[PDB]
Amino acid sequence: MEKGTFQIKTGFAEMFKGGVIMDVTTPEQAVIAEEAGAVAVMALERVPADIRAQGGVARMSDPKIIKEIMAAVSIPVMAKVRIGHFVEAMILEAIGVDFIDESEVLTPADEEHHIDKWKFKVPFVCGARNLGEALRRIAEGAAMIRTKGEAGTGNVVEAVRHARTMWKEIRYVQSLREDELMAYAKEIGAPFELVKWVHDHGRLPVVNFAAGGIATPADAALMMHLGMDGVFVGSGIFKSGDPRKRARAIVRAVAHYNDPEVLAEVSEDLGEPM
Amino acid sequence: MEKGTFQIKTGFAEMFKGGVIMDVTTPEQAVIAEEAGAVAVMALERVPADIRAQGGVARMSDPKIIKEIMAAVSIPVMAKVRIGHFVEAMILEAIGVDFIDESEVLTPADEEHHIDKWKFKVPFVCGARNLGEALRRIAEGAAMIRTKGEAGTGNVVEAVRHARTMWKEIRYVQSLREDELMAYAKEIGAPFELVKWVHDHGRLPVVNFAAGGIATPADAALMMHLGMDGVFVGSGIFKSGDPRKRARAIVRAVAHYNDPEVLAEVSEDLGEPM
Amino acid sequence: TFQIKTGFAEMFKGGVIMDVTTPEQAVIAEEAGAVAVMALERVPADIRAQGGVARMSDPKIIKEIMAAVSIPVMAKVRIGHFVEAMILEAIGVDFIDESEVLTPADEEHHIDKWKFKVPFVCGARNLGEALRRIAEGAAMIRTKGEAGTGNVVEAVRHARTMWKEIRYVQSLREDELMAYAKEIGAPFELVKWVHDHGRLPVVNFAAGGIATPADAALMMHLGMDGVFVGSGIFKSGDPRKRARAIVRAVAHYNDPEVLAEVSEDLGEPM
Amino acid sequence: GGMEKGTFQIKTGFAEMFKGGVIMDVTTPEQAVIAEEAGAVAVMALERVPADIRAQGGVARMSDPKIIKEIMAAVSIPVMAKVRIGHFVEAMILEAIGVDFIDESEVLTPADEEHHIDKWKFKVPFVCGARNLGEALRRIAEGAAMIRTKGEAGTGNVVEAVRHARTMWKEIRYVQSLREDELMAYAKEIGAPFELVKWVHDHGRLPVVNFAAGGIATPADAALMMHLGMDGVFVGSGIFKSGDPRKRARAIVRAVAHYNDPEVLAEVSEDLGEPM
Amino acid sequence: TFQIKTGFAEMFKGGVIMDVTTPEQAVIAEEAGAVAVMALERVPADIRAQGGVARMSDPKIIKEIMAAVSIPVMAKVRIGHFVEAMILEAIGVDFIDESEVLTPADEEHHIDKWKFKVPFVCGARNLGEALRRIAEGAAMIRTKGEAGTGNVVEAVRHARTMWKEIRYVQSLREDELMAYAKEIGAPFELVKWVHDHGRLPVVNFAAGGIATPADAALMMHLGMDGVFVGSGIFKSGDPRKRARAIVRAVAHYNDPEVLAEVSEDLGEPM
Repeated sequence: MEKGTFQIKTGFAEMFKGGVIMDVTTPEQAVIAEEAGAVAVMALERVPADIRAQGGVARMSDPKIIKEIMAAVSIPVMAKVRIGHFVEAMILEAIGVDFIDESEVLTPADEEHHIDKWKFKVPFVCGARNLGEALRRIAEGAAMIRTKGEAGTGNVVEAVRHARTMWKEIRYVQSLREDELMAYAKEIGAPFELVKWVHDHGRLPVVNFAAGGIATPADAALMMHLGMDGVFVGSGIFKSGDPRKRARAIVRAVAHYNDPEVLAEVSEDLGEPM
Repeated sequence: MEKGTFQIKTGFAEMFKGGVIMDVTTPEQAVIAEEAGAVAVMALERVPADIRAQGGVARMSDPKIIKEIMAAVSIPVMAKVRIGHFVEAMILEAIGVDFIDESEVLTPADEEHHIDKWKFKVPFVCGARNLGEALRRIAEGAAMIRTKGEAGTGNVVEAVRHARTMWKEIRYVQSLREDELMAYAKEIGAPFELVKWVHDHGRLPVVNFAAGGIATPADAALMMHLGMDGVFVGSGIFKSGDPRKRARAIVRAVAHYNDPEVLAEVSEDLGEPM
Repeated sequence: TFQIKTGFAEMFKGGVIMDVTTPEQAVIAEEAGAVAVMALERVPADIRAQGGVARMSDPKIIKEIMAAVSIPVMAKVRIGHFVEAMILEAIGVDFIDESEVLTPADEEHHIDKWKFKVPFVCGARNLGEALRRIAEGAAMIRTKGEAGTGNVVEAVRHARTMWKEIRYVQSLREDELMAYAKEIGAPFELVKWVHDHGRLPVVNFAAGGIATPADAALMMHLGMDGVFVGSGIFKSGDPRKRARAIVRAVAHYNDPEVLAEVSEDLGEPM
Repeated sequence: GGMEKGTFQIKTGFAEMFKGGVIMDVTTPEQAVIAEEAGAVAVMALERVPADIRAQGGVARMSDPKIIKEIMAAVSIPVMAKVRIGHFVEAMILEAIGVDFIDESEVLTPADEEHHIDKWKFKVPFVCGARNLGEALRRIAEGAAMIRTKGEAGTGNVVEAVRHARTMWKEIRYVQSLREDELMAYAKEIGAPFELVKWVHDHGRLPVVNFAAGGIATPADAALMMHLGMDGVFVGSGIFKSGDPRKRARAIVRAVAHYNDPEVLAEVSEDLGEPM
Repeated sequence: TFQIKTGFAEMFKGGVIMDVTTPEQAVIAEEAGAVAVMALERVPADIRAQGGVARMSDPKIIKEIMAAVSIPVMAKVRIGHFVEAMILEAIGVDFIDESEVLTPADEEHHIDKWKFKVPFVCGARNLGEALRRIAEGAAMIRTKGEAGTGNVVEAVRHARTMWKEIRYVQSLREDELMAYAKEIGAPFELVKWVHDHGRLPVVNFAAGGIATPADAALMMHLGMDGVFVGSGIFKSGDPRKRARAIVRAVAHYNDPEVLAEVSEDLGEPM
């Protein structure tokens, strides 16, 4: 019998567990995010949600602005690339970003293929709405997963659906008989060997963050209760009264998601949401 | 032959029977409501109907606003949370609200699951359009039910439909043979054990209020004639000219719903509605 | 508060219940090792196939079978025919099968089984159906499988489906149970029970299409507590041999050697 | 950040001994002997012809161990037997009595319409049917040690076997031609296990022996399947009902062994009698 | 650069090719004036009508026919069955008919005829189909017509259609040829060839449903180069007479008097 092999890019995002990653468009916002306790920042030249709302094309940000943000903080810096645009990824890797987000929020560059992430040293985070999608991204080399949620609305409903769905399926796979795994793998279009891995471990092999629609500290804590490892939040934070306060509030809510007293405290006099 | 047991959050809203609960956005309005005779107030930082109209997301109100209202009156204070947002509920419970309304008027946070209300000490009120919905909410731990009615229109037609429907079904269940209960329970998607309870008692195990579209004293009294235990009325009272007058009028109409002389008196020179 | 009619079918675990139409077949079944027999005046599948109405069997025939063996005797009633059930209870049957194989007497309601002292077994194709029957008072469940074909495919589907759902329910978060219960039309309180125990509160047997020793053992591997087999055993050629073979296959379902042994020179099935 | 080492297996090395050969369905020891003397590389033991049972509207199951053992004692070449799809207990029995290969056959009445047998739980190797690459790889991922086209049963029409053989190969060669970054999309498209798709991309062939089956009625048909890239063929018991069982069986064996020799093919096709 | 397998069927122009199932029929066909015979062990139409699979005939029967006559002998193979073709070529047939009347062996691909020395005849219902077959290597084309009915209506449709399209292609502007080629799914280079010559590059025969002398002559008037006729000639009553009648009708297709003469007292057709 022949022995086949495959890999899983593990250990790259564990450092972010229990934390918040914040979108930032300027070095000033990056500084505020770091001071507020963000575990990493997502550098953006312009808010993708704003671009698509205007019917424009959202692409990789200019290296100039990404570098400026990298020079402003000490925490990890992530940046986005269009789905399938492996050259944009080559560029981000070259300038030294710590993580690349192959994001559906930017305008897809390839509507059939995602990036061959195994061809890169730099780790990637990819979006998913269910287990099948998550496992396909991981099979391609993804080192982190995040819910797709809903972009540009501030409505947490889809993030909740994706979080609950991914976990319902993970726990279901773990509960299935070994002889029932292939049929299920085919049903959800998930790579078989990874389905077997999930059956044996009862979790995803990589960190899984909530993203899209997280607008309040309550929303962030809700995602932690739903089994997510942390959350990504948008630049809306720096678009309301005291951005420093809401940013810190979300960081604290994620760190103490099971403490009602803390959650109530950080939610008080928080100002207008996005 | 094993024997199981289930619970029912009873005895929490009986103190509101025969009364009116008013939506309030400021301490000043809360004071007016209390002076008018309201049995409780519903604290809101902003009218959810207004937010939906603007296509925005309606969420739990800022604790600061809720606390200010709590400090202004002696009657019970309720507040709303989005459907399925159990963390918003954790927060409201922590700040000391007397009742939580898991409201469909706010933007649903979970389109598949409602809050596991048994995990809270604070009682919940939930909306329903029929018996099946009412019993599912009660099975989840609801301590009070209200019609969903129609919000932001001032049209009582849906509240009438919901009130009549719930009661037609309650009385029908009571009229059914014991051997016909399972088929009906399945038909309306209602928890079997609660259907049996309703069959034996001929009513819901918790207080059932009218809500959504009650704009005039006549509307309020109409709901009492249709078998409801009381009514919830919106902040529209504090904008329809001389809020104090219409507020007292509705309270008196509910208290004397079977007295045409009183109903005529309080309806006269009441001013523009909504 | 609610109840669950438990403790009535546990005695049948690991066993085979055989359909019998005569006292002679009943004796053969008992001698073969059957844990109980299902008395039938005529094979429902035959009647149904002939387009006729299949009902409760004549008490005379059931009594003759009861007097021929010492093991429990079951009999069938049409779905919703609670008077047929009153009659079977009165004559002393040990278990009643509210069977979909007989012609349904009520297309809307099943029997209010709580009104009887005698235990009932009901069929199910999934968890929702099983829990509804249990909520009505059923003390035992069986797969509906497929009747009158000898094809085990549906019994396999039902067995696997009920178990996939049971294990899924156990895996669900407590706050996700109501939505699921509503989805499969299952009594909420029983769903919570299954969530806490990871199994059905009553014995669950395979039935419908079990034609060979291999089929019977297969059902045990799929998590069933035993099997019901049709009167086809007394026609295939050697009744005593195939009957004993199925009994032994269930008792040794995890032993390939024994399974191979009892399957050899077994003549031809139904 | 590191790389967790994942592993998986492929049941290779079990069917190579059959390459370039013919496997024949036999219902009696006498036919088994004829098949072996004709040059068959293995025989498929059957108590009754599945196609006939199905046509008669009956249920086709695993054969009685008695008849399988009788066939095993009559020949020296490997003996295979069939089980219904998903019937792992029938498989446990065949393994126990010593069959050399198990055919999880769609020709028998499926026992599980949702799941195939967890073949990794067996020592004895399995051959499974497939109509395309996706199906073939799913069966291999489940542990299959050999694949065969499904073809068409009970008709003697080779058209479907041709379609399956050509389709599996078109897909295999296409996978090999694809860019590495285009493999996941294709794997998803055909419902094929991704790691095996990558394996096929690197090797340009199926990881296990692939035989033609279903509808192979004449020496010309058998040779055709070899030209289409198959490793051998499975033929039905129709050979024992034509006229000269020995001649017919020998003709197929020689046609497969010399599929690229027009003269041999013409020779063995002459005065061969009516098929089936 | 490309090729066209021309020059192989010209010898058959103005003639009749007859289906024969025995050496005796072959002799009758040759004596009647047939330019070639199509050897068949069994009538495909009969087999197909009986729901059976029609394949290449046994080499034994084909050889017996080859040894009985001096004129060319053709034989059929199933569509896409290139091994059957390898066999027919090996035994020395003069022409192979990749026939739709036999049961197709490949529903997607026809035989790569360029890989054979022996010429092939293929059927077609229109110009696109004819050109695709020719592009694959066909050295002769025939209408598909309708088999096993004796109804000439489809042969007429196919003959008229192929010619309407050929003359249309010749009438088209050079800049309109690509769009048309795409429209009828025809190889572009061959379309340009037809545009320049106003005919097919290979012999085109009528076939399928030619039952009477009048039918045969009709096909010649419609621009066909000759006709293929079924073995029905040897059953209608007097084989030698009807066979000779069809041969003479084709040779004198424009002579009403001869056509009337050979049609008289011809017994009854298929």
